Amino acid sequence: VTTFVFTGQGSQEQGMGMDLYKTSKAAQDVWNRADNHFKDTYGFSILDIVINNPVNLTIHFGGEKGKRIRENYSAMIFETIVDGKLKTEKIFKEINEHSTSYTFRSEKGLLSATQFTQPALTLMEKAAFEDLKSKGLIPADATFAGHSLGEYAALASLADVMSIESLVEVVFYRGMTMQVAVPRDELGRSNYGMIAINPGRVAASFSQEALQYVVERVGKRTGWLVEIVNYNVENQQYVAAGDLRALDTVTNVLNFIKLQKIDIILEEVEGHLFEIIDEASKKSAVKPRPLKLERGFACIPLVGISVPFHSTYLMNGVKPFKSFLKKNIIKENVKVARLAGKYIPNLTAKPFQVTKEYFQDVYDLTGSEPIKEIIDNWEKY
Amino acid sequence: MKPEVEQELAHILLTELLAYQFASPVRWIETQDVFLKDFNTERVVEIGPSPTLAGMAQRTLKNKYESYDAALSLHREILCYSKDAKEIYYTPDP
Repeated sequence: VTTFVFTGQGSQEQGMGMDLYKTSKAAQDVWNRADNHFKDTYGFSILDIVINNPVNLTIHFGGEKGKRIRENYSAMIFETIVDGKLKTEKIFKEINEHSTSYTFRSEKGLLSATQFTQPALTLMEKAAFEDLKSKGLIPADATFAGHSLGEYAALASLADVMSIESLVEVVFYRGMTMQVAVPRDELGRSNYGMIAINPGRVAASFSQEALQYVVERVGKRTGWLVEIVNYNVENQQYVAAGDLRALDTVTNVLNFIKLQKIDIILEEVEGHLFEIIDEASKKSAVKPRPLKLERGFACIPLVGISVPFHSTYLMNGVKPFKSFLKKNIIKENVKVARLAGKYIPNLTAKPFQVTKEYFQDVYDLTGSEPIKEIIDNWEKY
Repeated sequence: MKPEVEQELAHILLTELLAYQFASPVRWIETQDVFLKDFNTERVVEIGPSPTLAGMAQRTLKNKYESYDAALSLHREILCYSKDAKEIYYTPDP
């Protein structure tokens, strides 16, 4: 009995998957197909980015091929439907019909921006699975799941819902969507990141009781956004996302509650740390907007993440994402037999099932109107 | 259910799952409870460049299921593609 788990964004280092790329015919077909598509559509090589990790990359729009590539960039849009009244769609890039080049810029390497790490990570995981499958090592009834981005790579590997060219295209898009989702103001520095919190490394705590309380009360009367976004290991690993200001506040508060030993197993106990939040916010609200997260007693910063994924911040655009997925996931490629009872989504930690109860549970967690009408007229016979 | 209405429902359920995934908390604690407890998985294979998920499955297997694995005599194997290549590919060192 086998389960395959696909990891999400994290430490994506230079040269990952390249050892397998040199020896495996199956891995070569995965990379070469995607590299050709990137070179023809966007004028860059994902293989070059993985192997060399350049600090900057310029795309030239010189000739007829260059002008075709430029129009591909110009069509890339960002939709955030139900932003107040209705759509407030915009354009990803400052590229216009008179532009002759565009430069991607980074601090120490472009295999750290989410538009390049996400396709690179998806490719290395797809190539590894394709090489495992080419050696007859994949059991027929294996269950699978993926962590954040790994979920999308798992679906493309075990269910084949997309081609390689479509997969990398719709990962590069929605990689650039998040690259512009946060207001990077002056030096491309939006105050957003993630920290891994070990609630047991500080004191007695819980999954959604003690650590979650210091996060929900610091977001309900302070007006800021801090959320627990990953429930990874019970009592030992929880990832918080939000303002880079609030992450420093949380790590300092947890360090001070470690140094000042407390035992917890209004204003008495319920509001005591509410007063703690009030006093910690004053030293925090005056913090300069940019900062670098430091390892603390319970909090270790996540290197490589700059977008508050899995939080309510990225909730205005979920339906434009929903509409984008409908045009790129063809109904004829779904193959429910490869999903039923074997795929465990992150949203619902339950095996995939096409049943009324499964739809009801998804509705009881998202409130999607299409799911609601499906439930209402479930007599689809 | 004809295997075309079921396909349509599966498509328009997968779409919503993936659309709301990136804006909702990742329930990995309950996910690994599914395949470690409900499925009694013997081989957990992590696909990726580092043993991130494998490490956190091993931590889950010590925090819980320690007594559960002993009583049922389960031999769990946690293999990361990046380091356990010999065990995954069945190429033992002679």
